[PDB]
Amino acid sequence: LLVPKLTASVTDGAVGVTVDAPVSVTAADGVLAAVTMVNDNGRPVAGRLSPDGLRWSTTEQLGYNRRYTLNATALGLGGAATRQLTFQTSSPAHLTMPYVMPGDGEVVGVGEPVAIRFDENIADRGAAEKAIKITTNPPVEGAFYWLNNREVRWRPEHFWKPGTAVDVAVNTYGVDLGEGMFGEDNVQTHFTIGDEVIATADDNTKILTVRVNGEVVKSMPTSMGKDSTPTANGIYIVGSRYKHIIMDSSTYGVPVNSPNGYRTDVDWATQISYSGVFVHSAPWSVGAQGHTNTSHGCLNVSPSNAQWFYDHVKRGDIVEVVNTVGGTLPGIDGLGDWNIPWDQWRAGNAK
Ligand SMILES: *C(=O)[C@@H](C1=N[C@H](C(=O)O)[C@H](SCC(=O)OCCC)[C@@H]1C)[C@@H](C)O
Repeated sequence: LLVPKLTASVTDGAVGVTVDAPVSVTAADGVLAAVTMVNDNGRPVAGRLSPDGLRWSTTEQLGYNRRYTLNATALGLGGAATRQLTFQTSSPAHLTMPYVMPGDGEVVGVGEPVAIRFDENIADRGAAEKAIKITTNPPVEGAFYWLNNREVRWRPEHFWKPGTAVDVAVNTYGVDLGEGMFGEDNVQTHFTIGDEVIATADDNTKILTVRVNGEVVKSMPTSMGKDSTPTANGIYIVGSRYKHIIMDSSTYGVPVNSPNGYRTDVDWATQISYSGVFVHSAPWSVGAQGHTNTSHGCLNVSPSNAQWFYDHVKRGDIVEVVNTVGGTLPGIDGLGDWNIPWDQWRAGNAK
């Protein structure tokens, strides 16, 4: 008769054991009679033994910088076997917490990229991407692209199809993100794509036309950026919306007391770039709207049209500006992702 065999997922004396996966023990030619795992302090980890008694596994999160001791005994018809193993888990120099947008259970527009922002610079971008699992339904090709050292975005080639489920599991706990930086925790979010809403601002007509699934539902006279501070052409993703907000030029780099500086309270503001472009209420320019550009770059519209926009446009909806004397909105603006050519985005920039 054969003596029971014990196999563990870790080796006695191991160091740098990653904590992204459970620790397990398996018996062969017998079953597991006793398994305990204990940290340096003496506290048990505990986990669960399978019903057939063949596999034990931890069931809670294992900690960084721990010395664990595993003790296991297997019993079989042919006798007994016991083993003791001590190992040390990863010791991070730093932890980083990821933050994901959009919010869990949200419904968003067809332009919304998956956004994962880390609170620390990521030295190994590849390791981060590999730890992020995106499920789409219906399935669609997409890719990762970094806007800066901390935030990565994922999107398809073209605007999402309405009705698409998107699931984002950021599995960075126990993952080495480079230079001793490990993930502080896992995060998980899920969202759904809603109606196709695209609003086009044509500088030739100075009308902002809102299309819902192809049909015009609103036509808003607008005043865009005056020639000296023009509105950039391109595709903008709708971000946050505000019943009212103080626009502070210093937020976007420009001292208030300077020529292009400003600090003004405005109503019904919908953000469409990080660089500070908003659709908002502009009572002072209702006579210019539909005729001449007078703003610092914002899409000035009437109070009721700004409120309409606030009520009817959602995060991830699309604003496209065309035929202005500006250039093109930067691809790495923060809400300019769609202006990056697919061949470039798809190639990514992890290295
Ligand atoms: C957008 O253009 C910016 C924001 N909107 C405006 C604007 O009218 O362009 C303000 S300036 C308002 C001002 O100087 O006096 C208040 C009424 C005339 C501000 C510049 C920013 C967020 O891009």
